[PDB]
Amino acid sequence: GKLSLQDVAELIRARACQRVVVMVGAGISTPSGIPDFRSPGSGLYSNLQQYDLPYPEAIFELPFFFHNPKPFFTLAKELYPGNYKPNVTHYFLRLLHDKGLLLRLYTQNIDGLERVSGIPASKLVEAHGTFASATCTVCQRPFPGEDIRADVMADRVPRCPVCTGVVKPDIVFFGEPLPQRFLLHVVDFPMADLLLILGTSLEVEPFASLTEAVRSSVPRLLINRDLVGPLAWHPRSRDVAQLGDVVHGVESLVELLGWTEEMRDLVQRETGKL
Amino acid sequence: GKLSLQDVAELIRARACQRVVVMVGAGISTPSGIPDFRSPGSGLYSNLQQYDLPYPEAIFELPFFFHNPKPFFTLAKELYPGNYKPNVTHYFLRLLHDKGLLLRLYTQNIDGLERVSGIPASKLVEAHGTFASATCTVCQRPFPGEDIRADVMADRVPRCPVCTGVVKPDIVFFGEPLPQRFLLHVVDFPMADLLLILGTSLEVEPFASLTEAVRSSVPRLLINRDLVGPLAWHPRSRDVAQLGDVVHGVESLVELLGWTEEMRDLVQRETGKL
Amino acid sequence: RSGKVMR
Amino acid sequence: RSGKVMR
Ligand SMILES: [Zn+2]
Ligand SMILES: [Zn+2]
Repeated sequence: GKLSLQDVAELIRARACQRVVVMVGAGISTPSGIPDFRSPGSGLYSNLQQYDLPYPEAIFELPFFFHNPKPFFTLAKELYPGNYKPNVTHYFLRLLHDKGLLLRLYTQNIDGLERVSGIPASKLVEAHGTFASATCTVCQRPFPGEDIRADVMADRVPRCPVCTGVVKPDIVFFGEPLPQRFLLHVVDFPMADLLLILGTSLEVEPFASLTEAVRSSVPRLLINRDLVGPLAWHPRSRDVAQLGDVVHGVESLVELLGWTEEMRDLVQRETGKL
Repeated sequence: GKLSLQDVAELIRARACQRVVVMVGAGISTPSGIPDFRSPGSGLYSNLQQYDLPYPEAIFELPFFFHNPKPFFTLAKELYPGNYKPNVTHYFLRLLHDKGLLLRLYTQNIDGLERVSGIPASKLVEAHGTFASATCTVCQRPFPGEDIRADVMADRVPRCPVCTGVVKPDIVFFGEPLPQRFLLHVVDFPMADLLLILGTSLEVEPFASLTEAVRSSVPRLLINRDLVGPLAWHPRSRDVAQLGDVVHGVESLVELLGWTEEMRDLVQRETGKL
Repeated sequence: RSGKVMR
Repeated sequence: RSGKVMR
């Protein structure tokens, strides 16, 4: 301490760290061109203007949703599977999995790009939910995401074929508990020997607090624009902050690991398949 | 097998059963005069007529609530603490606790009568929530139940003093996970050496499924009008069904246990304190 | 499923 | 608390 990025890379290369837990947020997906709905200059922002939302978070609040589900469904249509592709940061995580290093990847993102990059569902915790499935808000019948796709793409609010209630994608709204898969953290975090935090400001609970659940000996590597949350006001001696652009931090780590050419080959072959 | 009610009583009197888990539903509270909101002949039913609910369960459904919280708040006003008192069945459970037999009492009821009868919160799992606390539906600020009492009693929808959102009592609505305290069942049920099920038709999940979580050797005593749910289609050899009026079944068990005079003294002294 | 539902 | 909330 302080450890450097190169030290963390050597810990991995020497097989001193064998079980990596990863936490990711919106910063890993901006490079795929996913618009920040809350910032001017995207089709999504402009499409949301007509609704004059009181504030951006209302898009994931139940009282607002029931009053008018159209803004949320504007976002759903943009983020529904097939529109965006994973980028280098996702394929780095996929390569990490393929090399036997991934214990679990916890994501706050709802773009589904981790599964699209080919990481097994069993290795993933989609902590803020998924568009792969949906639930009637009235009768609780579950539906595959594909079942409401036609309505979503046509700007029709999806209705339940049994009771006519609004059918909502399984995205976690504020105030709702995270999906039960989130409870894997109880066993996963004490088992981790390295924590990687990529592209997140750690502003949402209870996801953010996971950073404290690894053992005091376990290095915590942050690759992010700045120092954030519990990492910023709860510094440990084995914390490494690689502050900067997320993709550049990943590219640096990948080169230190010795994986550059392999990563490039993987990315070329994968994107073609999409 | 089949065991009788008298056999279960002897198991308790001989201290062969020392750790009782209890599950209760609406049948234990009808004797306190709590109206079934979904049946003609009560002030509550009549007060709910003006809203012409499509069906009774809508009172605990979020889409309906947000569309019109007034029916739910009509129910809240009726059930808010201080209106109803516990009856003999609650005081039987209180006496069970006082005699060192209660591992945990799981209730589907939201009338709060278990805590009013003097059973410690630590022994209780209020699985369908409580009017003792409330949460802003928009900003998630918690409030003591007492903070919204004035509005509830005056038929005003309680609004949040910080963001003006509707403040909703912590009652579990359909589709919502049960409170995290419900997870005590994971440890409690395997630890139980007797399961008592009182006054419930076991029609709501995931509460109903708890009946299967005790060990195959553990007797399951049902005191209820009829045979219900997993007990009815998943009979075990140590199941006892005391079918009949709930209070009469309790009074019979109490007499077999040898607790009648003590129970009567307890009830007299407790109700006075209210 | 985690949710309260009628059986 | 169980709920998703901004910190
Ligand atoms: Zn439905
Ligand atoms: Zn509020």
